[PDB]
Amino acid sequence: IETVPVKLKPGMDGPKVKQWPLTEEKIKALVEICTEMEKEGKISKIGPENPYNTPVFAIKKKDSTKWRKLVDFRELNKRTQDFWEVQLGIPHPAGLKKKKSVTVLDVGDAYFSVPLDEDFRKYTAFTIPSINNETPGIRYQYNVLPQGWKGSPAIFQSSMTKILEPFKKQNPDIVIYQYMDDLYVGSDLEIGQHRTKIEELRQHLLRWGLFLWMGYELHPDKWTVQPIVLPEKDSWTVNDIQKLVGKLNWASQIYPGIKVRQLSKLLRGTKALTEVIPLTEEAELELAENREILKEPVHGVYYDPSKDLIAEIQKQGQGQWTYQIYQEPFKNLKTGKYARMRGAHTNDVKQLTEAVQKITTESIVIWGKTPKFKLPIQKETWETWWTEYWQATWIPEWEFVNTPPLVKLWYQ
Ligand SMILES: Cc1cc2cc(C#N)cn2c(C)c1Nc1ncnc(Nc2ccc(C#N)cc2)n1
Repeated sequence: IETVPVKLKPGMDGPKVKQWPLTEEKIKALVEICTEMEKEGKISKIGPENPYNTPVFAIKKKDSTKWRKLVDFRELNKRTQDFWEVQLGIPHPAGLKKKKSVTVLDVGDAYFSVPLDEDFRKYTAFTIPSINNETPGIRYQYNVLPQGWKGSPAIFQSSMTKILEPFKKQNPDIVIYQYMDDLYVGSDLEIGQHRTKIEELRQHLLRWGLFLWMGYELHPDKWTVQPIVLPEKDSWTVNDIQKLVGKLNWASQIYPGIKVRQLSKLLRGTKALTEVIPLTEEAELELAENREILKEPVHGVYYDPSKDLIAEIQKQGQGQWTYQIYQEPFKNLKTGKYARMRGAHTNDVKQLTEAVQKITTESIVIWGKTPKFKLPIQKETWETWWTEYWQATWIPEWEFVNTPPLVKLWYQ
């Protein structure tokens, strides 16, 4: 019934961010949603004296036909003061990523039951644009905790704790984590038992008085991790050996003891690329030692919470993508691959967008925060099409790589 005082970072004004073009469908959806939100008092109209703006658009969650309002709060989130609660910060559960199965639940509607600090409300302003700007955009601001804002989980946390207390005390083995609008509940239980406990939890949440019927099931135990592998052949061409030496040279930036000398000795002389070259004993041994080295993990790879997670993605063709999450160059915290087909067969951007979402989810389950993506796409293409395929209630940060990486085929 009482609002907690909120302010921005020192020397920082509120966000002013242009509303990007919206399609007719999304505009109608947002009008219909915001009308009812206004009726329910969640939002209120504002006047010209509010300069601030945050972009808004519409999406659809996993397996649903219902439009959902998504506000992109990234600017406000980085401009709003770092919010440390009575918690003094929560250690991110390291058991969450070790659980057999992890279900994602949307708790977002709970935020709307808690009022927002009056003086900060002006900073949450947003616009529903009109087609061809033929009418003034409809301007709103939030009277309650907005979805997507950094302050909402921080503020609501004290409530969420005592809301989840009975369920947590009843099932102590279950690990629960909260990121933005999402509640991640992991456990080792069988899928049926898991789903029953999940239904139990959402029913318990609805009894606590808070679309929560959805769920998203991961399996961190079955997650993809990639060692560096070398080919095994009975016959090597000059080309094969050249590619091998290239890969080993690249892998020597990671693993110290990699030696290409005896293998490069075979490349001496100018021969046809397709000519078969028999391996000398020294070369074979060198290769063996190299494999041995490649089986061990990387030296001195640690996660530092003070730094940024960086995710790189490569398009390998045939609907296949490779990715690496890392902090420092050639120190890989995680690597993986996606062959996924969901409605994505002919569309590169749909694939890349789903990939970005999955990687972000993984990164949230593991380190409790989102990576900065380097996307193998032109800025204009991505900026144009990514919102069409976005199903997630959060958004990460991204940049663009316009020069083809040589390391592409070395990860495939
Ligand atoms: C009604 C309207 C009038 C108007 C006058 C001026 C000026 N100067 C700019 N205007 C805009 C943007 C309008 N808004 C609006 N909304 C939807 N359809 C239209 N069509 C339309 C408008 C004018 C003319 C003529 N002559 C012909 C067709 N206009």
